[PDB]
Amino acid sequence: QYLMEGSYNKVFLAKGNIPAESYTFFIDILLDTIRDEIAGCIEKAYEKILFAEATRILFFSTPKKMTDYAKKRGWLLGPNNYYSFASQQQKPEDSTIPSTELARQVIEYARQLEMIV
Amino acid sequence: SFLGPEPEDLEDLYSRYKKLQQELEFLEVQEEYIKDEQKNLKK
Amino acid sequence: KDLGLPTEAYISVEEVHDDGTPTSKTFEHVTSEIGAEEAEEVGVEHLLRDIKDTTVGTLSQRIT
Repeated sequence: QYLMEGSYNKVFLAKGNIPAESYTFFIDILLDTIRDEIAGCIEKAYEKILFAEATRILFFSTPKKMTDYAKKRGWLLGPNNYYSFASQQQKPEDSTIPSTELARQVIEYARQLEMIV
Repeated sequence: SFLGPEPEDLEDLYSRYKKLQQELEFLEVQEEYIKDEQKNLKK
Repeated sequence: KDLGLPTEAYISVEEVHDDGTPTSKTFEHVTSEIGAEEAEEVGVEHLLRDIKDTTVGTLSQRIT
């Protein structure tokens, strides 16, 4: 529920050590997962921001940690990263010059209309 | 529930249906013709 | 010679053409139209019920 919500600060791992019925070995691989999620969201989040502002929220603070997950993201180098990829995708709605695809369903609407009349 | 005349059901395929099919093919032809003709009256 | 009218109209022209060639006598084409007087129109319209370039009667007529 917390991960879905978008919280990475009331997520808990302490409540998974209350059972020690071999739930205790799953936490090991769920301290990976919390990290993964913060990192994806940050790709969407920034059109571009400073390296300094973004590392403290990753909870990375050593360049090695930055590199490791950066590969998965597609981000290039360690302190340097391109958060920008995800933001870039929104902008193409601006075009109008090529009509055929942009208008859409030009063939479809015409065909049915012709049958009806 | 189950259909009443099982001899009529087994027999019918060969009997009524086979014969009918020819009569139906004309009926199809009359359907396309009406359309063409309908569009022709419009001209 | 195209898909429309089978008629071309020409007027003789003399024009200088250069590529190593001298002045040529040629026929220069001028574009043609269709048109008729009332007598002609009457017989063709009653007789016609063909498909034409377009008749006009539907949207679908227009695609042809």
